[PDB]
Formats: sequence, C-alpha cells, structure tokens
Amino acid sequence: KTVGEALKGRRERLGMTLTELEQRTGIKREMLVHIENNEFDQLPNKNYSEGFIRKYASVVNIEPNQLIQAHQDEIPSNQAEW
Ligand SMILES: [Zn+2]
Repeated sequence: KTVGEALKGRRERLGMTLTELEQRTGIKREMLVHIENNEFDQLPNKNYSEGFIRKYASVVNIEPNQLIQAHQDEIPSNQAEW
C-alpha cells in the first residue's frame, strides 16, 4: 500500500469522515485528500508533506515515525537546505 492508502484505510476503519479529520488535525480537507492520494506535488508547500502525514497519523493512532520510514521513498522530505 502507499502511505496515503495506509492512512485512508485507517480513517475508514475508524468510521471517521474527512470533516472530522480536518477538525482534529487542522489540515484542510483538500490537503488531506491529496495526502490520501499521494498527491504531494499538489500541496502548496510540499515541504510540509511529512508534517501533514505525522499529524494525520497521530490523530488516527498510527505511530508516525515508523509509518514514514516504511514509506520514505514515496514521501518528499523537507528540503530545508538554505
Ligand atoms: Zn489541491
């Protein structure tokens, strides 16, 4: 599975709507759907990809670091170079 499928799957098993997840995470539904679909290039700031995944994961009781590690080649890391 992709990271977005892992997250969405968990959300659906919890019976949690996107509306609820936006409330709990503070991440707008558009961006939550982009994450669920691995559409990281559609985030205004792609550097936030990991942080968005982390907040999602924490709300749905997925341990974030090991999720990120298992999917690291999918996830744009924070390009905080300069
Ligand atoms: Zn968009």
